Amino acid sequence: CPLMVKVLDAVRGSPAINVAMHVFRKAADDTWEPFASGKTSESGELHGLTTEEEFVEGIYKVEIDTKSYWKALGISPFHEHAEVVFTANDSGPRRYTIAALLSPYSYSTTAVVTN
Amino acid sequence: CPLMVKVLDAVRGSPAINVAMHVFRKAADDTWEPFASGKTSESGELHGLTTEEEFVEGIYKVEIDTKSYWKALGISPFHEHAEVVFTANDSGPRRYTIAALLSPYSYSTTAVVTN
Amino acid sequence: CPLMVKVLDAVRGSPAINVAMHVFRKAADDTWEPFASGKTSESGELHGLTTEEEFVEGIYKVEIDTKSYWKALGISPFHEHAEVVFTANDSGPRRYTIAALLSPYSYSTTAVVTN
Amino acid sequence: CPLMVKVLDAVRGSPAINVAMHVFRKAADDTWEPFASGKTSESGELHGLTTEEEFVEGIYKVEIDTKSYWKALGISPFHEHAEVVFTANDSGPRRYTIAALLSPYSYSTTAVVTN
Ligand SMILES: O=C(O)c1ccc2nc(-c3cc(Cl)cc(Cl)c3)oc2c1
Ligand SMILES: O=C(O)c1ccc2nc(-c3cc(Cl)cc(Cl)c3)oc2c1
Repeated sequence: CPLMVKVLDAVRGSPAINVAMHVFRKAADDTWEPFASGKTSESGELHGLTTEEEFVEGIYKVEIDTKSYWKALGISPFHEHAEVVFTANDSGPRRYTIAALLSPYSYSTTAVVTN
Repeated sequence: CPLMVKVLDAVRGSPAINVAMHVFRKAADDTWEPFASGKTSESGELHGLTTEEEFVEGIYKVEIDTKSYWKALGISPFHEHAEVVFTANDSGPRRYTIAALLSPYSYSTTAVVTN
Repeated sequence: CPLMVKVLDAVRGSPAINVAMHVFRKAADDTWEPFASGKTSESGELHGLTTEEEFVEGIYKVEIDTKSYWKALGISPFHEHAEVVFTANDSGPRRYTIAALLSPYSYSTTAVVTN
Repeated sequence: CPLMVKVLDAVRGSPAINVAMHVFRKAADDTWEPFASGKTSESGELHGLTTEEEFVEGIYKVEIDTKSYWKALGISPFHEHAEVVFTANDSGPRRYTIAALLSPYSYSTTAVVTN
């Protein structure tokens, strides 16, 4: 699993469950092409987005649908979504975890890149 | 001043100075139209992006060019930029402060919205 | 003003108003001695805690009473308080802004240190 | 495992390895009594701090030695340590994960409390 996403909720103190997300890869014409998508599990995780063969170097965007998550909880949010845009770089063996911590008017995101 | 941006550096413990950013507004055709741009001052603030008249209801995107900021400090960071996407002025005019706190592999953002 | 505190609320998207906090300074006997206290204003800021003369070198602790803040908003939060412990003025006088961003189960803090 | 700690590094984009931490429980005389301690693993985790029988309701403090972590990396940090102070409450079956994301001048912490 070269790419996985972990989403946490700072209001409930829990994983953020059933959060939809879309992953895009930047194409040659500078447009965002759909690459992978899914919904977070009961543990706030989304595994199986891609494979080592498919996940080549390039610029990727992970769009997390935070607005729909907060609306389903009956809480007024600020953001339309949270976006994480990064370049995947082959240095040596790398596994990427994108983590996000959500609040109605704020979000934080970090990357955990390991061998 | 209805839209202000404050950027802080979590490595140095300082305002993030000379950070470029571009603001876009979603048009009727679902494309991102350029709206305003500028760079942060010595206090890490960017003022005067727009006016109460021009800042109508809409979906806005603030793209903070964090990769250029870190590269100039000798750090190869994870993200291409930090993006803040939100609906503005849909319940009438509000004043928005978008704040961002930057690290090489992480960022946080929050909004302060006043009437 | 050599020591200022700014507190924001990530649920409401507003300054965190009327937040109490207590500042302590470590004494020679390794105990926390009371140093200053106050509460945040309508802008979420607390100014005038100390003076350049009184704010000598030392280890300081800023204890922000976040549990009382959330309880008054109808939220039973996770933390008792948010604590910020740091050495100040060990390379000469500096001006410190301690910022905190609050959610019911999370908090973030940063410092802006200027000469 | 009723209590575990996850520490991440926002400068390196990695787990924070070999971070020492101390857990204390508030005693009747309002003093902090040592309860458990250890150092984070290669995954930034610290497991086996306590057991379900020992981890009773009370006020706990997790002190993360961030200063020594940054000094070992040759980076000047702001904080002496990061403190997380909370009440453990029996509602139903609960497992607590305290997570922290570290930068030299900032830290963020959240709680993930699950069944
Ligand atoms: O000193 C001021 O005036 C000032 C203004 C805006 C501010 N936003 C923060 C802040 C933002 C994020 Cl996203 C996370 C954290 Cl920990 C802190 O600190 C501020 C300080
Ligand atoms: O319990 C786990 O396994 C687990 C994994 C990844 C995690 N990422 C965080 C985290 C992320 C941000 Cl952006 C801000 C903060 Cl305060 C915390 O906490 C985690 C916990």
